[PDB]
Amino acid sequence: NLWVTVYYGVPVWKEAKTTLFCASHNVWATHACVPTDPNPQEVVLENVTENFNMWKNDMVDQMQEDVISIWDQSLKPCVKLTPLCVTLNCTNVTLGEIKNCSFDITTEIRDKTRKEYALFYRLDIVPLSNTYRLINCNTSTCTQACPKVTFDPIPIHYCAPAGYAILKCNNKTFNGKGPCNNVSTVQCTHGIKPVVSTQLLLNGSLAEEEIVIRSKNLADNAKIIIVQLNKSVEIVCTRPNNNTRRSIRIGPGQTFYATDIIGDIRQAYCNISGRNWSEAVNQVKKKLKEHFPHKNISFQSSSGGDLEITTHSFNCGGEFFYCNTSGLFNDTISNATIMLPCRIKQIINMWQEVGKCIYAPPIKGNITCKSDITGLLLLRDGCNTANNAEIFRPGGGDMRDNWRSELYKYKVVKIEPLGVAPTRCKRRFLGAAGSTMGAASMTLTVQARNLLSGIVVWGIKQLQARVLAVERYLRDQQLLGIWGCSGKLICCTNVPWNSSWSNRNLSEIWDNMTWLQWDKEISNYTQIIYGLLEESQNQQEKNEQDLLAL
Amino acid sequence: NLWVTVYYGVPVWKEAKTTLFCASHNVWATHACVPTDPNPQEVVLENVTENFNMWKNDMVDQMQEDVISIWDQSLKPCVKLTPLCVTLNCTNVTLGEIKNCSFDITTEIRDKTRKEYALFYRLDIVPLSNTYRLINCNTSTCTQACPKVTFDPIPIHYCAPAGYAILKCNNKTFNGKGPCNNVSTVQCTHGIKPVVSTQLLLNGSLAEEEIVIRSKNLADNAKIIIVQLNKSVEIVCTRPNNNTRRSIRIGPGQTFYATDIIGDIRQAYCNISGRNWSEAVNQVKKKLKEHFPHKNISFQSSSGGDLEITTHSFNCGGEFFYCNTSGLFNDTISNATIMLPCRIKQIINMWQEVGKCIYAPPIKGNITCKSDITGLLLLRDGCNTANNAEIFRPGGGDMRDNWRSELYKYKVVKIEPLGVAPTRCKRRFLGAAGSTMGAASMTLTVQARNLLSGIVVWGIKQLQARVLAVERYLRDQQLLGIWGCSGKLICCTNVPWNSSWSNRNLSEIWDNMTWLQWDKEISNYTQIIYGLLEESQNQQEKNEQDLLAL
Amino acid sequence: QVQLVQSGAEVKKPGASVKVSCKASGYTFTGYYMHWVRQAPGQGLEWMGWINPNSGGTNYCQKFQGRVTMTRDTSISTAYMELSRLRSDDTAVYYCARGKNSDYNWDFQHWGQGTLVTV
Amino acid sequence: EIVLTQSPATLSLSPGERATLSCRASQSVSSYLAWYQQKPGQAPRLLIYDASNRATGIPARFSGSGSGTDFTLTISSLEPEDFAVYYCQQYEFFGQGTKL
Ligand SMILES: *[C@@H]1O[C@H](CO)[C@@H](O[C@@H]2O[C@H](CO)[C@@H](O[C@@H]3O[C@H](CO[C@H]4O[C@H](CO)[C@@H](O)[C@H](O[C@H]5O[C@H](CO)[C@@H](O)[C@H](O)[C@@H]5O)[C@@H]4O)[C@@H](O)[C@H](O[C@H]4O[C@H](CO)[C@@H](O)[C@H](O)[C@@H]4O[C@H]4O[C@H](CO)[C@@H](O)[C@H](O)[C@@H]4O)[C@@H]3O)[C@H](O)[C@H]2NC(C)=O)[C@H](O)[C@H]1NC(C)=O
Ligand SMILES: *[C@@H]1O[C@H](CO)[C@@H](O[C@@H]2O[C@H](CO)[C@@H](O[C@@H]3O[C@H](CO[C@H]4O[C@H](CO)[C@@H](O)[C@H](O[C@H]5O[C@H](CO)[C@@H](O)[C@H](O)[C@@H]5O)[C@@H]4O)[C@@H](O)[C@H](O[C@H]4O[C@H](CO)[C@@H](O)[C@H](O)[C@@H]4O[C@H]4O[C@H](CO)[C@@H](O)[C@H](O)[C@@H]4O)[C@@H]3O)[C@H](O)[C@H]2NC(C)=O)[C@H](O)[C@H]1NC(C)=O
Ligand SMILES: *[C@@H]1O[C@H](CO)[C@@H](O[C@@H]2O[C@H](CO)[C@@H](O[C@@H]3O[C@H](CO[C@H]4O[C@H](CO)[C@@H](O)[C@H](O[C@H]5O[C@H](CO)[C@@H](O)[C@H](O)[C@@H]5O)[C@@H]4O)[C@@H](O)[C@H](O[C@H]4O[C@H](CO)[C@@H](O)[C@H](O)[C@@H]4O)[C@@H]3O)[C@H](O)[C@H]2NC(C)=O)[C@H](O)[C@H]1NC(C)=O
Ligand SMILES: *[C@@H]1O[C@H](CO)[C@@H](O[C@@H]2O[C@H](CO)[C@@H](O[C@@H]3O[C@H](CO[C@H]4O[C@H](CO)[C@@H](O)[C@H](O[C@H]5O[C@H](CO)[C@@H](O)[C@H](O)[C@@H]5O)[C@@H]4O)[C@@H](O)[C@H](O[C@H]4O[C@H](CO)[C@@H](O)[C@H](O)[C@@H]4O)[C@@H]3O)[C@H](O)[C@H]2NC(C)=O)[C@H](O)[C@H]1NC(C)=O
Ligand SMILES: *[C@@H]1O[C@H](CO)[C@@H](O[C@@H]2O[C@H](CO)[C@@H](O[C@@H]3O[C@H](CO)[C@@H](O)[C@H](O)[C@@H]3O)[C@H](O)[C@H]2NC(C)=O)[C@H](O)[C@H]1NC(C)=O
Ligand SMILES: *[C@@H]1O[C@H](CO)[C@@H](O[C@@H]2O[C@H](CO)[C@@H](O[C@@H]3O[C@H](CO)[C@@H](O)[C@H](O)[C@@H]3O)[C@H](O)[C@H]2NC(C)=O)[C@H](O)[C@H]1NC(C)=O
Ligand SMILES: *[C@@H]1O[C@H](CO)[C@@H](O[C@@H]2O[C@H](CO)[C@@H](O)[C@H](O)[C@H]2NC(C)=O)[C@H](O)[C@H]1NC(C)=O
Ligand SMILES: *[C@@H]1O[C@H](CO)[C@@H](O[C@@H]2O[C@H](CO)[C@@H](O)[C@H](O)[C@H]2NC(C)=O)[C@H](O)[C@H]1NC(C)=O
Ligand SMILES: *[C@@H]1O[C@H](CO)[C@@H](O[C@@H]2O[C@H](CO)[C@@H](O)[C@H](O)[C@H]2NC(C)=O)[C@H](O)[C@H]1NC(C)=O
Ligand SMILES: *[C@@H]1O[C@H](CO)[C@@H](O[C@@H]2O[C@H](CO)[C@@H](O)[C@H](O)[C@H]2NC(C)=O)[C@H](O)[C@H]1NC(C)=O
Ligand SMILES: *[C@@H]1O[C@H](CO)[C@@H](O[C@@H]2O[C@H](CO)[C@@H](O)[C@H](O)[C@H]2NC(C)=O)[C@H](O)[C@H]1NC(C)=O
Ligand SMILES: *[C@@H]1O[C@H](CO)[C@@H](O)[C@H](O)[C@H]1NC(C)=O
Ligand SMILES: *[C@@H]1O[C@H](CO)[C@@H](O)[C@H](O)[C@H]1NC(C)=O
Ligand SMILES: *[C@@H]1O[C@H](CO)[C@@H](O)[C@H](O)[C@H]1NC(C)=O
Ligand SMILES: *[C@@H]1O[C@H](CO)[C@@H](O)[C@H](O)[C@H]1NC(C)=O
Ligand SMILES: *[C@@H]1O[C@H](CO)[C@@H](O)[C@H](O)[C@H]1NC(C)=O
Ligand SMILES: *[C@@H]1O[C@H](CO)[C@@H](O)[C@H](O)[C@H]1NC(C)=O
Ligand SMILES: *[C@@H]1O[C@H](CO)[C@@H](O)[C@H](O)[C@H]1NC(C)=O
Ligand SMILES: *[C@@H]1O[C@H](CO)[C@@H](O)[C@H](O)[C@H]1NC(C)=O
Repeated sequence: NLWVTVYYGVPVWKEAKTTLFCASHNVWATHACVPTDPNPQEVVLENVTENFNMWKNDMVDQMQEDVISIWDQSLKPCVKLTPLCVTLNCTNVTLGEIKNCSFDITTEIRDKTRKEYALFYRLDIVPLSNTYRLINCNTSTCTQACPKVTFDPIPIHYCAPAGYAILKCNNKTFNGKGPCNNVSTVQCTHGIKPVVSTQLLLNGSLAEEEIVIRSKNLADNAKIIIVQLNKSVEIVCTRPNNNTRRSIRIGPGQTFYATDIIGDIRQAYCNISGRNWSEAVNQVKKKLKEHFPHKNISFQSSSGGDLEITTHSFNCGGEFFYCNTSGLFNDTISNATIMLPCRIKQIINMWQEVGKCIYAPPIKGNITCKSDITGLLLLRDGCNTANNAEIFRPGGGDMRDNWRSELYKYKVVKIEPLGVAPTRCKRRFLGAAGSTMGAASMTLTVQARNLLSGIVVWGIKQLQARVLAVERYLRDQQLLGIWGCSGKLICCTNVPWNSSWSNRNLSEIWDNMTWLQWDKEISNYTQIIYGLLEESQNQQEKNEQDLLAL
Repeated sequence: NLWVTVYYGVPVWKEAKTTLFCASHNVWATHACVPTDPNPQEVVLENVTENFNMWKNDMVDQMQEDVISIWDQSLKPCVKLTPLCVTLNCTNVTLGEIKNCSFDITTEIRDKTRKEYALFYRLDIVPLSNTYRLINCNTSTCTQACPKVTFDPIPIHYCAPAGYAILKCNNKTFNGKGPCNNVSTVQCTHGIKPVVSTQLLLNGSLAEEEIVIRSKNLADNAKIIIVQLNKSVEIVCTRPNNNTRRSIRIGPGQTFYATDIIGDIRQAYCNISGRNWSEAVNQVKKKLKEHFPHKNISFQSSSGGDLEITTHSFNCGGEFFYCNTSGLFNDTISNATIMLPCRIKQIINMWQEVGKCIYAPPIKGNITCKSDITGLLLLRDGCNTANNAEIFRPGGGDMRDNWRSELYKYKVVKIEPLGVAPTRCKRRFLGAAGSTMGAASMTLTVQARNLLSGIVVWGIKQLQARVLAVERYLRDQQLLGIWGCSGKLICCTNVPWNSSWSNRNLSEIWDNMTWLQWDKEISNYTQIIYGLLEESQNQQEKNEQDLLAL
Repeated sequence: QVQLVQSGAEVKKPGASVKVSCKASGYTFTGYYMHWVRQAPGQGLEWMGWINPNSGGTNYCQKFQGRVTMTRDTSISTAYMELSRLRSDDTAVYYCARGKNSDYNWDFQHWGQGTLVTV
Repeated sequence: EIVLTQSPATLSLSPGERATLSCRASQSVSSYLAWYQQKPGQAPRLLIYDASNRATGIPARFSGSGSGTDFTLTISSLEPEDFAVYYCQQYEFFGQGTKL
């Protein structure tokens, strides 16, 4: 008859919530990250169909926390602009977006003060009949970004700790929700750029097959629709001004950087080819129509909200600014290049954190950024018109949706190497997932050997991960030891197989079924078997002592 | 003859000094604590008599540090009342305990100031002929408790890390010092409330059998006597006033909360039934008499000291206040409910930490607290009177004695699973503690399996604990491996038993003695045996190589 | 090293009150209890009481209850004792003392010079 | 209460000799005793504590022992410098002491 046999290193897994670590004086690519692995091993799991859900992927929330945590830490040692909150006597420089302001500054010696001046943008100034104050003075103290930092969105690779694995959905037309017949396993993600933006997603990944439109629920007009493009659209933005910096000493080793202007003033703007955009829009509308088969499609401007939403926000590698994209989110489009006007802020409120504020220093000389539009965020108007037309608008604001637009292909699971199966006996990477239980047993070492030390503000995470990996490893080894199966990969025991545990044919089990399928059926009695196994060894130990005593 | 045999998983332990972890935006029940275990396993260790000493229990000191560490961290991000230290021009509101004070406040703009007013209690004000200052301005800067915190004494459960165990003394009449014939083992303590109080201990645990009076040494009049009651006494305290709060902006995102009054003013007080108290007092005096068999007993008021000692201090879930309990610590008691007057402080000095200070915000509306007196702290007057009467007074101040009054039933020990015994052979939870060496060997797995991962400002402690558990585990496993006893629970060796190690009968050893008793006798040669065992394996290894070479 | 420095001798009239200071140095003032004991002029020593600087808590010998009081000022590491309703029999040298260990604090290892008070 | 009695009240001794001083109590106090040396015009000085341990700066020749209710101080190789008053103490309770 059949007996219990223990297998260690079987290719099965379950959804898990763990912590991933960062693989590369940048603001994001900090010194605490590890070197990347230049050769990812995309092992194809043929005959394995995993189900993914980008809308419940904890990786996104983890990413969000990571980005913020780093940001805050990076600006920790930077100058706090406390003494800046003084009476501002301002005049003019019709592009009157810049005001020349004078104020009283406290010198190195507390007993002494003097006059000083700086150029500020109207957007950063609040009327207090020509006296003003800095906008932040009634909310919090803005921290001046340290003069020697880099805000370039250097791509970050996420890697799993030993015992865990990252699955990829390689189905180029996957909607981000459902089965992925085309699935592979990797140790790390690719390099994803921490691009902070709204409306139009820049410097992201392009679709590999076609334009894909995905959402949590198209029937829910309170949710955002994410569209990923296959063909990129070039957009170039520039700030054609002599923003000469000035160094103002506001304390004992604390320098404030003020803006100055040498020449004249021209508004910043973006340049996007009309013909290009038009084509892209037409293509997107077509795909939308497929979901909304008997209606017209119209693109309009933002319904309203904070500047950060109504306009296109992005970091041009320098000073942050916002552009008016009403010329793009439209139905009437010209072939000629479209110029979009923009405005610049010195005082920036990151994300949606109240009380958080940073001040950006001026960059001497002009700036020009060449970037690609890779996708965008749209929302649909509620209700329905007799005109049988649906209206879509730009939106965003929650950076999690930006991260979600890149990490949607990844899923994190934990490997459960210990399995039990019925056999006819009595005692005395992960590619095998697609193989049958029998054949899969020939790769137990290949898998098991990589469940311990595969790894060889981020510091604490790496340390925690290391400990966890050890705990799990030892736990399993302890069990194998107790059951008298130490050092074995396939261990036949002295416990008989139950009839209530399975009614499957032995041949089907080993020749047809895979370990994943088996687990889902036999797991019902996991603890039952373990208990019996422990009792068996106890019996054996006393029997050995009995014999030894002779 | 007899030979050395190694046993792994034997039920023995020794006193140890380790770190316990917390099991549950509360000030104490922080996010860093783990979920509790709803089903403690009080395993009774029959025939085991452990000795406890509440006066040397490190758990108490650990608790003290925990409470403070959390407190400090919790108030870290809260507003520092620096700018408050200005000239105070005060007038009257005979209950003249509240003064209306005006002062100069610096506005959001550093260049601008204005007039402002607030109500303060006399106790928080120091004369500087009607000009005052805040009491703390010459000591430290008080931190205003964040407006969104909770000071409710949510009970905390202490749990041991793997390899350690917590013993309980279940003897209802245990004095807190000596043998506990009634002893059990648990994984975690019960939920103990972090109640900060003096004199009368509120919301604590009640005696299960009778009123118990315990002390380190009754002959030492410099020590505190702790009495635990079986029958609780209800006490209700209230602050019947319209303490309407006002929000004053004292900086860039910094709001100070001032007190205001809408109606009239009435002193706070506590209500305690006279008859109830009288009965409790009589009972306590009786028990004291047992220790002091030929003398009278008198209860008097505090001899003097800081307000925190002379009066009854406690947190009413809101604003801290102190009550005059001279009406309770007396020999003349009325049946009628006794009203005890109290005074309220806004500025509180926590514990006895100099330089530490917090400011409590006003609570809009009145407050009433219903609580039970569960025990109290008394001290005895030194010397002796010809009147043959002893006088006891209220006291306290060192919170450690409050914690000590709850944790006195617990003891922390470490398990030493490795044991050695003489047998007639040659090679080639914790309930067993009450069992003989022979029988106890049948539960080695039950114990051993829980000495690795039984666990599955607090963060670092949990991480440290995890590592320690691993270190100990591996150490022992390494030894078993070296001695050629890997994977075994009972391993017969090739080393003969010495005559100098023991003169006990083999039968007595296995049939009568327990592992605890054995350890205390055989430990004398622990290292001696280990050395020999290592040499044995070395001999075996070279012998195997010799044979293999053939 | 450590030391206790007491005020100089004092003479009061019967019925009056006397205040005696004791400055401590060389150690944490709040580390230990301060004890007061008086040496009778040709007889054994009589313990008065002690104070705990951490909270100002006190314990007086019963026979002096209502006559003697004690306090402290941590800012200057100085203890104070006061005796009211002075009598001729109160003539003695009042000593300022500290114990060796925080556990058993009756081991008066450290003493001041003593302050002679009479009527 | 505790009442401590010592004897002999006075001892006329010579240099080089050895002598001991008794101390009794009506109640058992285990070993929580102390002995103090007292010289004219001088502050009290701790000599022995725990009825076994020498105080700092105290020569080995100064010792003592006892248990429960019967204790004794022992001083060997007596010197002229030992001609002082010695007190027995338990908690706040002081004895009468003896003079050498
Ligand atoms: C989507 O992705 C695209 C790219 O894929 C992003 O566009 C990129 O954005 C970055 C960041 O702004 C651009 O790099 C920056 O370019 C500045 C212009 O350089 C030119 O003029 C200077 C003037 O003398 C020349 O020297 C330069 O020539 C040198 O660099 C080129 C680069 O390939 C070489 O080929 C040449 O051989 C030369 O080596 C160019 O002609 C440039 O000034 C700036 O450099 C500063 O910042 C970098 C940050 O990494 C520092 O390493 C560097 O040392 C400089 O910083 C120092 O000097 C400043 C001066 O005051 C100090 O303030 C600093 O503290 C520090 O001392 C940087 O190189 C990049 O060119 C651009 N690429 C394209 C194609 O647009 C998009 O922005 C991105 N989208 C979004 C939204 O981010
Ligand atoms: C020994 O133990 C005993 C208990 O075993 C302790 O006594 C307890 O102490 C706590 C803390 O003070 C008491 O809870 C507090 O009670 C306040 C009074 O509530 C009543 O009036 C309000 C007015 O509208 C009603 O709404 C309430 O009804 C609701 O609550 C009762 C409770 O059972 C329910 O049964 C009802 O169905 C209602 O749900 C009552 O009639 C109460 O206001 C206060 O609530 C604030 O604080 C809690 C803290 O955990 C917050 O969760 C809560 O949201 C409130 O805080 C918000 O609002 C305030 C208002 O300004 C803001 O400032 C805050 O920032 C926040 O926004 C709380 O519930 C408890 O009742 C009391 N029990 C007894 C029997 O006395 C002893 O104190 C303890 N001894 C010592 C020394 O601690
Ligand atoms: C900290 O400091 C910040 C400073 O910005 C405070 O935020 C400001 O709070 C005040 C308080 O109400 C806000 O005033 C209200 O503003 C709304 C809208 O006006 C703004 O947004 C419009 C967008 O559609 C924009 O067009 C406006 O610009 C025009 O008007 C200004 C005004 O002079 C003019 O200068 C411009 O050139 C433009 O002409 C402007 O940006 C306004 O509708 C409110 O008035 C309504 O409500 C009042 C209340 O009863 C009523 O009496 C009025 O008749 C009317 O119904 C009101 O003016 C101010 O807008 C906030 N700032 C911003 C940028 O929004 C913040 O509150 C401070 N913190 C704290 C804790 O105080
Ligand atoms: C930081 O700021 C704090 C402010 O509190 C400082 O602490 C204060 O230090 C001074 C310095 O000595 C203390 O003054 C002494 O106070 C004692 C006792 O008085 C207090 O306690 C009494 C309790 O029994 C209480 O009754 C008193 O209240 C009465 O008297 C006040 C005084 O006007 C009156 O307003 C009340 O209505 C009551 O009538 C009071 O609370 C006092 O005895 C001292 O005087 C003696 O010593 C001097 C010194 O030679 C001598 O000249 C006198 O004749 C007398 O012998 C003295 O007044 C003050 O009490 C401390 N505050 C508190 C609350 O105790 C702290 O020191 C500052 N830090 C630093 C580093 O400076
Ligand atoms: C990006 O994805 C979009 C998805 O819609 C692609 O749109 C494709 O556009 C072509 C032409 O407008 C559509 O018609 C095709 O024309 C060729 C002409 O020879 C014909 O052979 C095809 O059978 C088809 O008729 C095509 O249907 C349309 N795609 C879909 C799914 O409808 C767009 O071309 C993609 N761009 C890139 C660069 O991949
Ligand atoms: C809490 O503990 C105290 C401990 O003293 C208990 O006191 C007990 O009080 C009763 C009555 O005052 C004492 O006398 C008993 O009376 C009953 C009456 O039927 C009698 O049967 C008993 O034999 C006894 O005489 C009792 O001796 C006393 N306890 C002791 C140890 O002396 C108090 O009752 C306890 N309260 C509760 C609620 O448990
Ligand atoms: C990628 O996933 C999509 C679905 O997310 C698959 O689309 C299926 O296409 C077939 C073609 O006829 C349809 O019958 C199915 O109903 C589609 N699925 C859904 C959910 O609509 C697509 O085939 C997948 N591509 C690959 C290569 O696996
Ligand atoms: C958005 O589209 C509308 C039309 O769909 C644009 O309105 C046209 O603007 C041009 C010049 O700006 C006029 O000559 C046309 O007559 C307008 N159309 C109508 C029907 O009046 C509108 O300008 C577009 N918005 C942007 C920013 O380009
Ligand atoms: C995925 O399923 C296919 C279809 O059954 C497997 O291909 C068979 O593999 C067995 C293995 O010896 C061959 O005997 C069959 O002839 C194969 N059939 C075909 C149509 O090729 C494939 O091996 C499965 N994948 C894995 C990893 O086992
Ligand atoms: C403490 O107890 C004493 C008596 O033991 C109380 O003194 C009595 O107080 C009442 C009224 O307050 C007087 O009528 C009695 O005559 C007093 N007794 C004596 C002997 O004079 C004292 O009041 C009690 N303290 C408190 C706060 O109640
Ligand atoms: C605690 O001691 C009692 C008394 O010896 C033990 O009870 C004995 O257990 C043996 C075990 O087989 C029995 O044969 C005896 O008859 C029992 N005696 C009595 C009076 O019951 C008890 O087992 C001990 N506890 C443990 C855990 O062994
Ligand atoms: C969609 O737009 C086309 C454009 O000509 C129009 O003919 C068609 O009727 C519209 N659909 C609906 C439902 O109106
Ligand atoms: C570009 O010009 C062609 C000319 O026929 C026209 O059909 C097309 O719609 C124009 N596109 C835009 C975006 O103006
Ligand atoms: C195991 O075998 C026994 C044999 O009678 C049977 O009763 C039981 O239901 C089987 N299954 C389990 C889970 O025990
Ligand atoms: C046993 O299998 C059934 C199958 O649906 C499942 O619902 C049930 O929860 C399983 N029981 C256990 C203990 O796994
Ligand atoms: C104790 O108090 C009672 C009360 O009447 C009294 O009779 C008894 O004598 C007192 N005990 C002593 C020793 O005085
Ligand atoms: C309560 O009244 C009774 C009446 O006989 C009296 O004996 C008792 O002592 C009184 N108790 C108090 C506390 O007043
Ligand atoms: C062990 O046996 C030897 C044998 O002669 C003996 O000398 C020795 O004292 C015994 N004990 C120890 C601790 O070695
Ligand atoms: C040997 O046993 C005696 C028994 O009292 C003990 O004092 C001594 O310290 C022990 N030696 C060792 C090395 O354990």
